[PDB]
Parts: sequence; structure tokens; C-alpha cells
Amino acid sequence: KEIRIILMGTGNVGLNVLRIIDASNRRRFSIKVVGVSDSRSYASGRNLDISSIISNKEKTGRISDRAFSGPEDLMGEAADLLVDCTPASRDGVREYSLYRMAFESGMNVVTANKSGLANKWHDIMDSANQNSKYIRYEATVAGGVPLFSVLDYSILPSKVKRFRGIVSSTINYVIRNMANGRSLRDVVDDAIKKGIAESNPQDDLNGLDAARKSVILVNHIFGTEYTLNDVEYSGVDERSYNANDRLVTEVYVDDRRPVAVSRIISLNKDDFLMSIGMDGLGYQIETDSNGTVNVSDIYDGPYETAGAVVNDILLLSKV
Amino acid sequence: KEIRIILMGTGNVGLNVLRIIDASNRRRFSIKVVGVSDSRSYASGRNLDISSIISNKEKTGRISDRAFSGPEDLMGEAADLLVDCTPASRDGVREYSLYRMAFESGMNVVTANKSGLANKWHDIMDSANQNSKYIRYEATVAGGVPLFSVLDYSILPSKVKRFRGIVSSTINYVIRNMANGRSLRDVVDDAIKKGIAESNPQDDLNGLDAARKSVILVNHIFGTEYTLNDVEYSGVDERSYNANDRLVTEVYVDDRRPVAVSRIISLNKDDFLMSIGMDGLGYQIETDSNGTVNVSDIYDGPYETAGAVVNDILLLSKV
Ligand SMILES: NC(=O)C1=CN([C@@H]2O[C@H](COP(=O)(O)OP(=O)(O)OC[C@H]3O[C@@H](n4cnc5c(N)ncnc54)[C@H](OP(=O)(O)O)[C@@H]3O)[C@@H](O)[C@H]2O)C=CC1
Ligand SMILES: NC(=O)C1=CN([C@@H]2O[C@H](COP(=O)(O)OP(=O)(O)OC[C@H]3O[C@@H](n4cnc5c(N)ncnc54)[C@H](OP(=O)(O)O)[C@@H]3O)[C@@H](O)[C@H]2O)C=CC1
Ligand code: NA
Ligand code: NA
Repeated sequence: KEIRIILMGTGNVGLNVLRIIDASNRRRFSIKVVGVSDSRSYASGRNLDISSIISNKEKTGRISDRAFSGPEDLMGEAADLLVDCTPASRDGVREYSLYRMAFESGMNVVTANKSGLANKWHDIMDSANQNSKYIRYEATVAGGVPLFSVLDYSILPSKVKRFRGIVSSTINYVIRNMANGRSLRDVVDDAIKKGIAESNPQDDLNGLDAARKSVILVNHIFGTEYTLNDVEYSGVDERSYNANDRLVTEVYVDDRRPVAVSRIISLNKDDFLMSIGMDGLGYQIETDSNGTVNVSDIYDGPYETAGAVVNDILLLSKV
Repeated sequence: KEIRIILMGTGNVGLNVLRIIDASNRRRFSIKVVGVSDSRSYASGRNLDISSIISNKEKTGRISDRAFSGPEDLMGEAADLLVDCTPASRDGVREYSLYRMAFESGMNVVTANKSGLANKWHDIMDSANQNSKYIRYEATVAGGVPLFSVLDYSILPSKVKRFRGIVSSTINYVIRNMANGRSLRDVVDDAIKKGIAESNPQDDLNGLDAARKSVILVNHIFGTEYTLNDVEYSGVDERSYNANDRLVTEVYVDDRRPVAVSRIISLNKDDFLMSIGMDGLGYQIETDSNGTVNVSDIYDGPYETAGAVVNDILLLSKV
């Protein structure tokens, strides 16, 4: 009948998460938001008025006029699930702490934030295990393109041999647009307007966003507990880019060891990844029992990413 | 720990279903096959030896030397699930009868066969409802491309506004190859070699395979109970085909009524469907909360279709 959530972060993605929940509730499970924050304020309570919170955030830039000190402020209400739409920390410790607090409080977790899982996979899964809880992370790789839900429920009979995809938006948008002769400033301005740039855009340009995604992918698919120290990645540099250059993230096994690598590649015309449009993301998974499957979208933005977060909420409602 | 199945039909798709199950069991839930048939013979028992059955079918063309009269022959063993890999009947009545028997016997159903659902959706769902059982049908539209599992578990928050795809293989392969100047015989020979042609290949050429898929799609997505009488379809004709012609199946709402239409269309260069290779299938779903999602594969054959069937078996194991 109803799932109670706490939402941390109400920016590009988190405010859209509220919008989707509100639209969903109006069709009528029910998703009841019992706690919500931004960096400075919060709301907490049994019957929180989501459209009113959306309106107040849009108009004033704040969730409320009630100062937020940390996650502890939100643990006064019984909830089933914590949703993390906060920006990446440098080391993942803040996120680990949040998820651990959630798990110990009887909650599962849904996250769009990549830093906790990219840095602290081991400690996060240990706390999940010890508390008998779950974490889902659809939005952490290729925002709005179905990926982990596909791997979890569409190719159950298979071993995955390889993953290759365009999964980090801003770096790819930058490379493609600079190949057309645009300045970095202009492209970055467009990425911000679209809502796809990281809260720290240097994370995009140095390839760190892709790197984080590659950790989550390799650990998910091959069962490893790698960190950023174990993957290879590259950022944008001063080269003149070609029209067919893309920042491709690959996960596969080399000499019995899983590898995660993000690199700039000049793609062949017939590569599936070249079918992906300027505003989209996508990937290809090679499997041993379900063939080679290709998945992409047309426009991958914070709204679509929010839809991935809400899909995760609904998948966890059935546990 | 274990799911017990009965498999009806051990042709291109069904023998691969056994192969996948056997490979799966060797990695070690367990899928235990307690009944299996082809048109003339069957095996039934607690500890059936799948690799031995595969070998006997491959070598001799028969499952066993024990005459099969109908589904009743297989109901002596307790099972959780019936799998239908039999060919399409003209009217769906045989399939309805089979599923009804299964449901009443305490079993769920997984099917690759499109005719029951395309003709008898209402009666089949009624019997499922009345007996509190389920039916899954991943393999019935676009063999090995994940479709219903995507709609069920990857875009839960959304309303689907439209579906468009290349989902009927043989007719598309024929059109594309004849556009290259090949004779019908040569192309049909290749389709049979690949294992993608229907047991009655006229079902492919007159567009009936696509039509059946369109019924299943419109009923699944929009909640209707249409039959073949309610959809529009076309077959191959004597025209000279263009390089960009494809038989596209669309499902959408026109003036408040859902519509299902399969038709030959000359696609634009930038259409996602033009990214689909000669041996593949794929589609695009427009959604209101998860964007527009594209899904395809590289080689859609009876092995990949079998993998879709086994995914359905594994999804039902968790009920
Ligand atoms: N943009 C995209 O399409 C994609 C985003 N993601 C991930 O989603 C997450 C959110 O992205 P996005 O919404 O664009 O980011 P934003 O910067 O737009 O929003 C971040 C939100 O969290 C708040 N916040 C910042 N620091 C803290 C803090 N330490 N504790 C609590 N709240 C905090 C912000 O406060 P305030 O409103 O006061 O600024 C804001 O509400 C990121 O981790 C990102 O990597 C994943 C895939 C796609
Ligand atoms: N080929 C493909 O990739 C696709 C197939 N499908 C569907 O899968 C189903 C099977 O296709 P495919 O394996 O190619 O077909 P085949 O003709 O190769 O195999 C059919 C199997 O069923 C047996 N059979 C025929 N009639 C009956 C009967 N009335 N009762 C019990 N068994 C019977 C056949 O017997 P015997 O071995 O004695 O001939 C054979 O074992 C079809 O409905 C098809 O539409 C769906 C998507 C993709
Ligand atoms: Na995703
Ligand atoms: Na399918």
C-alpha cells in the first residue's frame, strides 16, 4: 500500500524525484515522503506536502526555513528507505556513514550518488549484509538508461562477458561539441543548462565521473570490491578531437582478472555506440545465454535519472 | 533451491532451452525438468537426464521411443511451471487448453508461442486469475531482446505512450535481403538455417507473426483484450523493396483508443530502428517518466530466444 522515504538532496535530480513521486501518487502504490533535505534546510513529518515543498524550493531556493545539521535531523520519522541525491564527496566517507546510519535504522537505500560505492563498496556492502538491508543504484551509471535493472531481471541465465558503454554524459558532450569547434565554456554552459554536469564539474572533465561508474560496474558484474585505485581513466586534454571520438567505459576480464577502463576511443561507423545521439547514453552487454544486448536513450537528463531513482524505490517496495 | 518444469516442444527453441538449463545447472537455483515432449514422443520422471535427452533428440530426431498423445501424458509429475515451445496453432485454442490445464494443475506458465495470447488473451487471463497463477511471455515478442522484463522491472514509474520496433525477424530479413536482389527461396533457406522462420513460414510472409506480436504488445501495455481481428498488418508483396524498408510494429493510442499496426515503412537515416543489424531485432519505448528507451540485439536466434524463456523461468522461481 505505501512506502515511506527520506530524501537527501533536492537539486536537479532530487527535485525531479519529488515531481515524479507527486505525479505518481496522483494517478494512484503510494510513496510517502517523510523527510527531505537540501544543504541548508529540511522538512520532517508524517504528512509532508510534496507539491508545496517543490514550490517552495523552486521559488526560494530552500526546502524550508528550518536549519539542517545532518542526517540525524531526519531520523525522527519511521521510514522504509533513504534516497541519496547528494553530490559526490571526494572519498565516499560521508555516503558510507549515511548508508550505515540508514541500514542500522531499519532502512534500505537507493542512491544516485556514485562516490560512496566507488570508494567504499566493501564497507557499504558489509553494513548492508550485517543489517540485512539492500542498496540499489540504478541512477549511478548512465542516469536514465536502464542498466542494473536489466542486469538484475532481464538476463538472469547469463554470465556477462563484457560491458562497453557511453555512460558519463558531460565528458562525452564536451568531446563531441569541442570536435565541432565549440569552446569549453560554451559547452559547459550547455551541460549546466541541461542539468547533466556534476556539482564539481572538474569531476566530469578529468574523467573521475566515468571512473566512479566503472568501479560500480566492475564490482556489480564481476563481484569484486575495487575502488578508484583499481581502475584506469582519462579526462579531456588539449587535443583536437575527431567526430568519432567518445569516452568509452569498458569492464571485462583480462588474464583471469576483471578490469575497468574509461578511455577516449575513435569508434567505427558500425559500432552500436555510434548510434547514440548527442543527448543520450547507452551501452552493450555481451552475455553467454542472452546474446549481445544494446540499450540506450534519446535524452538523458536529471528528469530521466530521477525516474531511475523512483524505479529503484518501487523495486524495493516489493521486498 | 529448485524449480520443476514441464517442457512442451523441443525444436529450435525448446532444445536450446534444455541446453541452457543444463549449462545453468552445471554452474550451480536448480531447474529440474520432470516432463518433456516433441510431436511424437515424451519423457516423464523425477530425475530426467537432460543431456541424455538432448543427445537422443539431436541424433535420432525424437525425445524418446515412448508415444505422446497430448499434455495429459505429462501431468503425472508434480511441477511448478509449464513451458510452451510448441508452434502456433491457427486459432489459439490448443494453447488456451494447455495453459488452462496447467493453471488448474497448480502450475504457472512460460510461453514462446504467440498464438494462444494473440487469439485467446481474455480466456487465458481469466483462467490465470481464477486459479491464482501467472503467465510470462518474454520470447513471444522479439525473441531474445529484453522487452517485457524491461516493461515490468525497469520503467515502473512510467506510463508508456508508444512502442515502435522491428520485432518479427523473418519478414524483415526477407524484405532486406530481397532489397539486395536475392530470391525468396535463397533468403527463406537462410532464415531456416538461422532457425528464425516459423514452423509455418507463410505466417512470417503474410505478416501474421508480426500481427500476433502486436496483439500481445497492445494488450500488455494498454490493458486491452484485443485479438487478431483488432489489429492491422501487412505481408510481403511483389514490390521492389528499398534499402531502408522495414516491417515496423507500432502500438500507441489514437483518439483515446489503443491501436496496433504492423506496416512496411521507409525509415529515416537517423531513426533508432535503422541501427538494428541484419540479424538483430529491437524497439523504442516512449515513456512519461523514464524518457525514450531503445533496446536491441546483435543476433536474435533461437538460442537467444531460449535464454528469454529461461529468464522467465527464473523470474517465476522468485514468486
Ligand atoms: N545530473 C544528472 O543527470 C546525474 C546525476 N547523478 C548524481 O545525482 C546526484 C545529484 O546530482 P544533482 O541533483 O545534479 O546535484 P545538485 O548539485 O543539483 O544537487 C545536490 C543536492 O544536495 C544538496 N547538498 C549538497 N551538499 C549536501 C550535503 N553534504 N548534505 C545534504 N545535502 C547536500 C544540495 O543542496 P542545495 O539545493 O542547497 O544546493 C542539493 O539539494 C549526484 O551525486 C550526481 O552525481 C547521477 C546520474 C545523472
Ligand atoms: N525461432 C525463433 O527464434 C522464435 C520462436 N518463437 C516461438 O517458439 C515456438 C517454437 O519455435 P521453434 O522451436 O522454431 O519451432 P520448431 O518447429 O522448431 O519446434 C516445435 C516443437 O514442438 C513440437 N510440436 C509440434 N506440434 C506439436 C504439438 N501440437 N504438440 C506438442 N509438440 C508439438 C515439434 O515436434 P518435433 O520435434 O517432432 O517436430 C517440436 O519439438 C514457436 O511458437 C515460435 O513462434 C518465438 C520467438 C523467436
Ligand atoms: Na542507469
Ligand atoms: Na522479448
